[PDB]
Amino acid sequence: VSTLIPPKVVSSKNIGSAPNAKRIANVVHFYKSLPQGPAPAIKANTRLARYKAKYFDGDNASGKPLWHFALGIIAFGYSMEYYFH
Amino acid sequence: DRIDSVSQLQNVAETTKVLFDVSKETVELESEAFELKQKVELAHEAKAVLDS
Repeated sequence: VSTLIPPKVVSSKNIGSAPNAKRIANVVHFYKSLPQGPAPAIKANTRLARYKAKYFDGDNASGKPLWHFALGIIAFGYSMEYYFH
Repeated sequence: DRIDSVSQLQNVAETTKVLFDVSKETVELESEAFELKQKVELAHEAKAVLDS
C-alpha cells in the first residue's frame, strides 16, 4: 500500500546507462596527471640525446639538421674516397 | 548534465518523507471519518422518522 519512492530509491538507479559507464572513465583520467607542463625533461646530452636536445628537437625540426648530417656524411666520404679512389 | 540531473535529491527528501507520512496517516485514520459518517447516517434516520 506504500507509495512509490523515486528519490528514496536512487541507490540502485544511476544516471541513465552511458553516463554511469563513463563516470569511472572520466573520474580517474583527470586525477593522476600533471597540473601544467610539469616535468619537461628537456635536458639530455648523450650524443644521441645531445642531438635530441640540440637540433633534433620537435619545436622546429627543420631541414637544417638533415643538411648538417649530409655535410658530415660527405666530409667523411671525401676521406673514404681518397683512401679508396 | 549529470550534475544538474543529480542535484535534485537534496532538499526534496524531507518533503518526500513528510508527504509520505502525512498521506499514509490521513488514509489510515479514515476510521474517524467512518464513525462520523455512520453517526450522521443514524442521526439522519432519526430525523427522517421524525418528519415521517
